[PDB]
Amino acid sequence: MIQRTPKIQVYSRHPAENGKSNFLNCYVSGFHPSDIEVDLLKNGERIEKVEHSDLSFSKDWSFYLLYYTEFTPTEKDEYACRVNHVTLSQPKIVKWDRDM
Amino acid sequence: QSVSQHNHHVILSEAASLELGCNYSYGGTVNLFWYVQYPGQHLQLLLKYFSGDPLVKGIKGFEAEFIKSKFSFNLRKPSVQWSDTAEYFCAVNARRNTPLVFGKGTRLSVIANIQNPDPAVYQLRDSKSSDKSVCLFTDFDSQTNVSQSKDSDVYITDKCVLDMRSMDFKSNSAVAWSNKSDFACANAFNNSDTFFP
Amino acid sequence: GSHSMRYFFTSVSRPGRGEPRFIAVGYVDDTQFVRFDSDAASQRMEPRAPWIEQEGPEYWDGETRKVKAHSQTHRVDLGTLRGYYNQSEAGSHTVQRMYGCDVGSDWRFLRGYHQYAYDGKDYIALKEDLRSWTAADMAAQTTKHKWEAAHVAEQLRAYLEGTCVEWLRRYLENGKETLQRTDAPKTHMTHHAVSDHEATLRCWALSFYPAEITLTWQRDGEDQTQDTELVETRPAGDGTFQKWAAVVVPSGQEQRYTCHVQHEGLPKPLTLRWE
Amino acid sequence: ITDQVPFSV
Amino acid sequence: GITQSPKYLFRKEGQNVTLSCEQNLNHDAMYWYRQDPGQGLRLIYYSQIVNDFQKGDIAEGYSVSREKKESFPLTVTSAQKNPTAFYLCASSITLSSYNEQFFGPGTRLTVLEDLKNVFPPEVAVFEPSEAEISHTQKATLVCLATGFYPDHVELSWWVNGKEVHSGVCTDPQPLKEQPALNDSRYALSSRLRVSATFWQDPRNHFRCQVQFYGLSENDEWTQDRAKPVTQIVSAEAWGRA
Repeated sequence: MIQRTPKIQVYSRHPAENGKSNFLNCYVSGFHPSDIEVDLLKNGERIEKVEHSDLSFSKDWSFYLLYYTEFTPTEKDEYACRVNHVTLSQPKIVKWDRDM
Repeated sequence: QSVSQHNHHVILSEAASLELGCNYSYGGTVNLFWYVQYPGQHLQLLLKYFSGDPLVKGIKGFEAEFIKSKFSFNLRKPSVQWSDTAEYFCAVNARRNTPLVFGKGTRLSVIANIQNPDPAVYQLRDSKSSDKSVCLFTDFDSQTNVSQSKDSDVYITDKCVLDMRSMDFKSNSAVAWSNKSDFACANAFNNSDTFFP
Repeated sequence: GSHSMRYFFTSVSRPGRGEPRFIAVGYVDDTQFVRFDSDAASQRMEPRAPWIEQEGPEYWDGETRKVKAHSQTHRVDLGTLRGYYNQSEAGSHTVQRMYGCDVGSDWRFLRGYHQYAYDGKDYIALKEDLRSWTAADMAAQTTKHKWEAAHVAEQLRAYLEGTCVEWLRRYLENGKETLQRTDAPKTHMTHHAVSDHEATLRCWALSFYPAEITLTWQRDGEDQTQDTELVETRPAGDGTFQKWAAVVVPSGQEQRYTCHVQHEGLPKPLTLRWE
Repeated sequence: ITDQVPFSV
Repeated sequence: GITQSPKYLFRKEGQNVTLSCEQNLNHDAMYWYRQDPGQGLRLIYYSQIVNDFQKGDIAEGYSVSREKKESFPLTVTSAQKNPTAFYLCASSITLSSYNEQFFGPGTRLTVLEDLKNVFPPEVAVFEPSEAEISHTQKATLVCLATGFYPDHVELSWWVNGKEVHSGVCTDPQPLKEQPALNDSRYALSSRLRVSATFWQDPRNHFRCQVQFYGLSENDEWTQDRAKPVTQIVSAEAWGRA
């Protein structure tokens, strides 16, 4: 039984501007098995309406998924992605860096 | 989704051309089949359209033409043999994870060609030497009708076509027997030139 | 240039809890156009691209019945493979299947493939000749012998070289305004000082299609991969993709480093430099 | 379109 | 290949029967048909893979199960009230259009109300006549099976230990010994035509074999005569110079 830790990327669909509608994406990839839990957080609390893509996999059979939600960034609000997987001893938090 | 075979019974003389029609109602991509069931045998595949040439040649000189525009898979053979007498089934599959659909079938009867008819009635004795005998009306023309018995104490079978393949000789025959007293082979087939020994 | 249609199937056994979870997805190049999810309420294959909306209801009936038949086979395979590997009846396992066809720039057949995996590792796959199989272990040799004796490769070859190519050409024609498009990457660079002597130069590529792209850093015209960080190409969520490559350079020498972007949508290779 | 029902392993 | 229930079998009004069907062809898909005269093959049940079956067109009154890959048993309940029916089993690699179906031998299932009138046949061979031998240089042997009920027989000719098909024709259907009765016994005739030279050889050994399908060892017999079980009745003949 092979197990792969997911790779996590949190980012917006478009370049972020305060007061402009956008989409917050959390991309998980390269993991196995497909059982995974992903949440998008706003100031530490989970966002309710979070959609996700249909499960697919790569050439090495590792899975990937895209979680996304509509949002409007501000100067104060901090966003992050919370991912739990059988290869993680504890849930992993990845914050959205607004200036990469 | 249905498969239509128009003629349900075809009677042909030997060496004549065969043409069995088949149409289907499905409108997408299909695979097509012809099954033959010889008398006393199991249903078996005659030919099939896998892919490629619409004119699909098969065993025993059979050929089918897949006309995609007209939704037909007619089966043809230029010269029918007597051994082609069987039931033929058209079948079409629709590639929708649905079971293969068969037509209602077409029974093919090939009139046997008797080259040298020599009609006669013979008496055959039991091999166990029980003084029991039967009458055999054989070697008559294929256009001669063997009428049924007109008395329940007399038994007359239908006409029967055998083929001695080693000699290329086909002949008709019918058997009659009765447990009566006045029953004789000269009076057995009187219900239907014939040689009487 | 070249094009491809691919279908992905995943089945995950839930021992005791019920029937396996089943997810199927179809792609033309980098675009998903259909999906099926056994946990969805519709229990039907569903559209995911605007150009597949042109298909009539008989299309979605046939696709639904065929994709459900895939999950039936996988359900039995999960039980069969558990016996081949002498595994417990309570453990959850995974079956993955992928097949499709590639065509060249002239839309002629290029290659086909049909691959199978158990628990994330290769199990069996069709060879490029579309006539023989590659078994990954001893348990898969049993499947190989079973599939060779049944001439399974002949049926798959008819789909891959035929039906697969014919419908890929149809999809490219029906969705030429989006499938045959090329979105050139919109690029930019960012600068952030790591320490008093280091600086981070991040080369960005946004909103491009298709996903295939190349980002390379050069020191003085020669390629450099010493301190070059490169992340996986990621989807933006609108049909386009994103990608960046970063390097840590000594503060004061940023004018030497250059970022080179190669993409199908660019008539010329882009060159990026921080002043 | 998808292929038809595959053969079991 | 495919092996199913015997070619003939009967049931009682109120009794259920189970028709077996087995194949060692490693096929996933199996099928059950009823071949009605004039309607062709009509699908009863089909199973694309183990543990999965779906109703056909005439599934009413029937029941199936697919617990093993090899077996697809069809049970005919008492609600199915056809006095006679012919059932066909088939299998294919998958349900895919590229896979043709392979059919079993078939099974005719009749409704026999009273087993009292079941009788095995009596077989006799009738030797060719010298008149035909002199007139046509050929020799016709006639086999006659009489006094059997129901009309569940299978006649074959054997020459020097080998089953022969050339020069053989058998009546397509038996005739009634008492044609006015509904439970009349049946009779069946067959012919084997052979050259006069072949018949006139004393070494040549001819045999007519009739396979009769009647009661089984699991049945119950409470009559005076012998139990009319499934058996083979034969009659021989040798050449005469």
